Amino acid sequence: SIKVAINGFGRIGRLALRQIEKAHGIEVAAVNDLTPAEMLLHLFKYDSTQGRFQGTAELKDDAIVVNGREIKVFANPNPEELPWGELGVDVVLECTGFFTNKTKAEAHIRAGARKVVISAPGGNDVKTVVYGVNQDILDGSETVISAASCTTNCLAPMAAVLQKEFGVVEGLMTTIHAYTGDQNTLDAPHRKGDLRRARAAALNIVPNSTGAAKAIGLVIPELNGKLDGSAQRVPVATGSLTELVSVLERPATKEEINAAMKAASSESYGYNEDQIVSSDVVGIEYGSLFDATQTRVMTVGGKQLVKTVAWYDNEMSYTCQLVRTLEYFAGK
Amino acid sequence: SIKVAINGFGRIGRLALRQIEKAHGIEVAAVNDLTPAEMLLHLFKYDSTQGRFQGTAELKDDAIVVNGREIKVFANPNPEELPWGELGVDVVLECTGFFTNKTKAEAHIRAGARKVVISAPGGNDVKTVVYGVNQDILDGSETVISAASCTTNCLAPMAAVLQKEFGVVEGLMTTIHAYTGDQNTLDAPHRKGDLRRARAAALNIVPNSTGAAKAIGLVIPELNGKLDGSAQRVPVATGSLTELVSVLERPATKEEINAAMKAASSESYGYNEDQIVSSDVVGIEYGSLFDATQTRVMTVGGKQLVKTVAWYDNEMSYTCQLVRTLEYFAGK
Amino acid sequence: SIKVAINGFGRIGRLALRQIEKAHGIEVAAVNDLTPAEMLLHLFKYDSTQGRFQGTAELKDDAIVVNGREIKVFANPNPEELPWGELGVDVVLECTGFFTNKTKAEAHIRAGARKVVISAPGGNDVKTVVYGVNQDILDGSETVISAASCTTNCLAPMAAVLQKEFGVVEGLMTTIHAYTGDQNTLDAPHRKGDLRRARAAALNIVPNSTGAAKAIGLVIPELNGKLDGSAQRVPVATGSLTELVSVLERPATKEEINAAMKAASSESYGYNEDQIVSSDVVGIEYGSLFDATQTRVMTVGGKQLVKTVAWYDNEMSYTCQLVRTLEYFAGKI
Amino acid sequence: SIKVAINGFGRIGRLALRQIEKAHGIEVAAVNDLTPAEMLLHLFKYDSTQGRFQGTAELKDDAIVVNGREIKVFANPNPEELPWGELGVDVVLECTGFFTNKTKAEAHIRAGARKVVISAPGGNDVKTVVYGVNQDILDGSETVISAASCTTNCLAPMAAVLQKEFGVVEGLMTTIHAYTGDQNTLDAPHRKGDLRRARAAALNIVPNSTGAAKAIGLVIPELNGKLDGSAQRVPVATGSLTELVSVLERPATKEEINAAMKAASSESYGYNEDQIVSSDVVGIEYGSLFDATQTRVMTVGGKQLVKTVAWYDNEMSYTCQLVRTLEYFAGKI
Ligand SMILES: NC(=O)c1ccc[n+]([C@@H]2O[C@H](COP(=O)([O-])OP(=O)(O)OC[C@H]3O[C@@H](n4cnc5c(N)ncnc54)[C@H](O)[C@@H]3O)[C@@H](O)[C@H]2O)c1
Ligand SMILES: NC(=O)c1ccc[n+]([C@@H]2O[C@H](COP(=O)([O-])OP(=O)(O)OC[C@H]3O[C@@H](n4cnc5c(N)ncnc54)[C@H](O)[C@@H]3O)[C@@H](O)[C@H]2O)c1
Ligand SMILES: NC(=O)c1ccc[n+]([C@@H]2O[C@H](COP(=O)([O-])OP(=O)(O)OC[C@H]3O[C@@H](n4cnc5c(N)ncnc54)[C@H](O)[C@@H]3O)[C@@H](O)[C@H]2O)c1
Ligand SMILES: NC(=O)c1ccc[n+]([C@@H]2O[C@H](COP(=O)([O-])OP(=O)(O)OC[C@H]3O[C@@H](n4cnc5c(N)ncnc54)[C@H](O)[C@@H]3O)[C@@H](O)[C@H]2O)c1
Repeated sequence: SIKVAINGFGRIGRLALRQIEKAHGIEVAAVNDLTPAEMLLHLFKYDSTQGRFQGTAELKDDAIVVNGREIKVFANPNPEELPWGELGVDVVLECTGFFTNKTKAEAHIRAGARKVVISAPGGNDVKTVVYGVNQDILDGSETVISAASCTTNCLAPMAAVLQKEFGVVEGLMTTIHAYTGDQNTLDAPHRKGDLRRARAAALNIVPNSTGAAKAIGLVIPELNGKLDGSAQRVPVATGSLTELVSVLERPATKEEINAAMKAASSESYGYNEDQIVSSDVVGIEYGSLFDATQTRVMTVGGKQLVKTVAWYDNEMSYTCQLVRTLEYFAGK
Repeated sequence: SIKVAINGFGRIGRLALRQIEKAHGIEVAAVNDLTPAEMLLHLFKYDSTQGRFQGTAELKDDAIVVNGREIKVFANPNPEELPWGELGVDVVLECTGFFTNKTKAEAHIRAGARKVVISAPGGNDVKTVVYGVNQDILDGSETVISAASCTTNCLAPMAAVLQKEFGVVEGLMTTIHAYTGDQNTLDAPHRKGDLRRARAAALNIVPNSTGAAKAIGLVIPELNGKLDGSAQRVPVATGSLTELVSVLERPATKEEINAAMKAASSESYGYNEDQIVSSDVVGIEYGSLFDATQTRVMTVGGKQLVKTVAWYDNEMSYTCQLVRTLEYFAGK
Repeated sequence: SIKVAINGFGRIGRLALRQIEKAHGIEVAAVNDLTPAEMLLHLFKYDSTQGRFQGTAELKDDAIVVNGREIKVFANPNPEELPWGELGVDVVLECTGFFTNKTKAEAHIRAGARKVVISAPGGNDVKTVVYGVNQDILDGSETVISAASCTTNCLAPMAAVLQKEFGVVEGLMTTIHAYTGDQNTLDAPHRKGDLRRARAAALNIVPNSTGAAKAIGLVIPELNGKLDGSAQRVPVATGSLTELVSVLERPATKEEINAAMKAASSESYGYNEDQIVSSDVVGIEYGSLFDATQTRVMTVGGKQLVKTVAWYDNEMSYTCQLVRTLEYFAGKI
Repeated sequence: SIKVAINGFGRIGRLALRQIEKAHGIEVAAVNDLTPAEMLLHLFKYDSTQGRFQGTAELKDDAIVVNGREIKVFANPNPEELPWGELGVDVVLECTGFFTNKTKAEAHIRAGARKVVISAPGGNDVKTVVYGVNQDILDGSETVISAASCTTNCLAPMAAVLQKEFGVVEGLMTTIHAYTGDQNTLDAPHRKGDLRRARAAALNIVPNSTGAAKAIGLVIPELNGKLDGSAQRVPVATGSLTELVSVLERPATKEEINAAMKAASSESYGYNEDQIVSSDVVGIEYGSLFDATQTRVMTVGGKQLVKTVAWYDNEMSYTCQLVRTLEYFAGKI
């Protein structure tokens, strides 16, 4: 089995272990964070939005035993000092949020791993993959890659269909996004100087910037420079949606758009016709779930403006995309 | 001394009484609801989002005493039976949500009131007023008028400035809206058959339809048929924003758009440049609060798509617009 | 199979259908509510706190198809007129909240059903059962019984162990309880005149009365008149805990109380030693989950005051208790 | 002209400045935190639970101007490098949460400040004052004192009335408490190793320990060893209540208790008879607000168990008590 280490046992890291535990041929040999093993085990077993872990998890000296198999636990904030070489670690899932570019992420390779997947945008100099859209750009010679953002994994399959079947002149994106741990619990100073993320997460609609639309060219080259957008964090603990308002190169109807999305559906890109809300998306394994009920095509004097909306669980949808990308990568 | 009756002592009705108490030339002679006076007084004094009433409020038999002055209390679900003639009520604020067209609202005229203002869209059979945009369409001979919806009062001043300064080809609106009482507390059947308002209000992003953009022609005739949009209810108990993505007739910059909004700012239309969030808008008295920090102009190959955003407290912003429209109307 | 009808396809009614679907020998033949079948199907499939239904659910004409089996759907607010006799309904789960005494619940018997279980306190004149505590009082000749409240199913197994092993002089209960559908979404008039349930559910700590402790005598007769208590509704959509502060008849230690609770553990009464919070209880199938980490026995000059705490998902814990009582009841007749 | 410096411009620090701006004879000369002045001004002006600041607030060169008066701003995480001596700081309000004992708080003294008031429990070797209960223990010669915790300021006036009017044998406290910043936004590792504060603050009922009842002896010596309790954090951003279940030394009625609380009510200890909920308490200036509607006296064979409940805005109630203690203390230095 390919051996994986998870650096950062947070929301994405812990769910990544859940998904990898359900996979065969790949196993997690070690996890690293800033806390003792008892804290990590408790958070792995009990989850406020994703439910209890469906499996066995017990504590040992400096390890957790998951489904009968031992996983080493480390608490070292500097990746260069981790024993990845000693443990034969092939791929590191970098999920701390503090090593989100190539030079920082390479500390893992100096620690003895062969490859690193960043669970976030990683810059314009590393390949960036949304599984189901462009995973084929990988050939295994890359040392550091990126699985993009949760929002990019939601937007990209929707935008890819619009570009291929109708063509895109331009588009503005709005993601209505669950609050995350980078927002404060209550009004307090923020480490990055962000005056809006400084505010109480569960009390506010919080405008915030996102690069998912601007950087879309890394996933869909033909859309480079055609999209921008922003985000609104709102008080749901997980579950999000992405709206895209676009000008297309050809006329379209709501029925034509919806039919194209369904034709492109896959394990990564679901198609929905029910009148769902965000909680219905919690825990889904699609990276993106197009919502045909929200498609709108407005025609005013022959000029068309199109709205398309797709849901995503920013935690579990992205985690499943990250693990799919990891598995595809690990075979090269 | 124009005498007012409030039919429906809910969120809008109770806040309207707060505002009318601070107003000159208008006084509330009576309120009506489905509940005893003790319940109405308690809800007037204590408010979970708008704070405690800053004034005196005591109970008398079949009456409440507000700031030393008597207001009669009735509990009659049949408006046709209310004693508006014997009390001499000049204007009724119809705020129950159950009498939102001319034929139903005229029950107050048969009951002896002289005028009715509906605190919601009232159908195309009724003049619809956003104060600060089109109040001049009132000549005073109208019997029943409408103050539009909260979203309309937010959108109209923003769209009016864009139309005046640049011209609008078309636009799609997305309002990220506080949950309201027409949503269920927990998943349960919904009276109107709405599968999304059936869901727990405080747990979900809930897509829902709205006519604010569709009906904008009633307030700004030159924009008739050029705007559409929809809503997303999110878990804040009050406070909302409206995004408009539009194609304009002339080139624009972020600085030009913001300067025009600031020049037009007023008591009905505020202008903001701080990094605010939704809780900062709770209790504001603007009908709409333009947010210059969210203005975006995207240009791709000479083609432009424009994003503008305005905040509004769907409760208090609309209530102040309703009272402004009431005062203007009563002067004719 | 025993054929069951659910009157009131609400939180308890819909989750009861999920649990009965997993049970053998008992089947839900019909559900009734105030709404069209498409609305009921959608709410059965999608649930904001309990997750998507793990099964198949499709629509037919005045029926829903669940796991390949048809369930007729009705929309009649008056239970007298439901076709329970025509459908051979043995037991009706009365979950509307509007027929919570014996004479009202008997509308289902006049409609052709043989038996009724009320999913709430049903008054002092009907047998009231917490499964795992007093289900043995059912001999099958009863027509209308009650499965008590969610809080009673949480309190009763905990209080029973205290009574048997230490004896209870008196106790005051405080249940910290998730908000429910009887609270308004925002500040608004309340149908029952309750000034505190009138307030926005997800914004407030809301004091409210509860009869679970006062009525405990119906489940544990030896505790009749020895308990009272109250509730605090808080902004979690489901998941609750019950604290009991009691004076015992004999000295106790934290370890002795915890050992007694674990010894009494079962499928209805779980035992927990982890540092859990309310979200960890969402969806559990225990009727009550004792939390050994919160036990406190205080001694001041030989005088002892004891705190014991149990968790419960007021929706799913109670629903499973309701179905367990339904299954035991249907076995007797 | 008492000059105050606020170390830690958090929830308590920012509200403390709001209240001191309304106080005569005392003024804030400087504030210190870990962040640039622009962030601090923004958080002072805009507040998600306490509303916008009712006053003027603008930015200047490494300072904020509040109501026309400039307040220097510092960003030094080491307290004993601060220029308190150069600025003439008389009293430092220590509100960081990182210097909550005499040894750490004395960094402000070595930095040239005369006095320090810790906005939290400060250890058994620092005088602890709940204003309105025991401020008379201060004689002005102390260098480091404590204003206790928010829960202590809520419990103490209530327990003092019960002790004076009836006498207390023992009592167990349960505080239903707003979530605070020491809880994580979402499930994540927690710096102090607390498995329950590690969990999502706004999604959970979270059991947690508190020392308010055990340490009550520092404020009311006659109750030393007589009280204990714990806390339950719930998803309200501010606003809390404290329940006390106590055994009293003489018989009592709810009417007697409520009358005694009402007679003792003051600016520090309010009395309420309306059916309020937690949002009604946000921003109040009482340190504790007794709720007579929740008083319960249970009698079982002559044995009595008493429940009394008091509200408090854990932020603003405590801040007002802190400023009251500061004014009394400063009048003696
Ligand atoms: N949460 C989402 O919806 C989401 C979606 C897609 C991507 N991401 C990305 O995943 C990453 C993690 O986000 P998250 O939401 O899981 O955040 P989180 O804070 O829940 O997880 C971060 C974890 O890393 C640990 N950590 C921090 N510094 C460390 C260090 N030097 N060494 C070891 N461990 C360290 C922390 O203790 C924490 O457990 C970020 O890059 C984020 O942008 C998050
Ligand atoms: N809340 C908002 O954000 C908002 C904004 C703009 C407009 N509105 C509109 O204002 C109206 C009221 O909405 P709300 O949010 O105040 O709703 P609400 O439910 O808070 O208030 C409605 C009130 O009317 C009473 N009522 C119902 N039927 C009645 C009858 N037959 N006779 C007398 N009283 C009766 C109810 O008891 C309740 O107090 C609706 O038309 C709504 O669309 C609401
Ligand atoms: N939810 C809990 O935590 C909980 C726990 C234990 C017991 N209960 C009890 O269960 C019962 C239902 O509570 P719930 O939480 O499911 O409430 P709910 O409002 O979710 O469900 C009630 C359902 O009954 C329907 N209904 C109402 N009147 C009707 C009528 N005349 N005919 C047919 N259908 C009708 C409603 O449409 C609704 O779907 C109540 O007695 C409640 O006290 C609830
Ligand atoms: N919030 C309440 O309900 C409450 C009530 C009573 C007492 N308290 C106590 O008050 C204190 C502050 O709590 P809070 O709720 O305001 O927390 P907070 O985190 O909101 O405030 C702490 C502030 O101190 C700053 N800070 C941290 N370390 C610092 C350092 N070394 N130097 C300078 N500034 C530093 C932080 O940036 C932050 O602005 C704690 O001791 C807490 O227990 C809180």
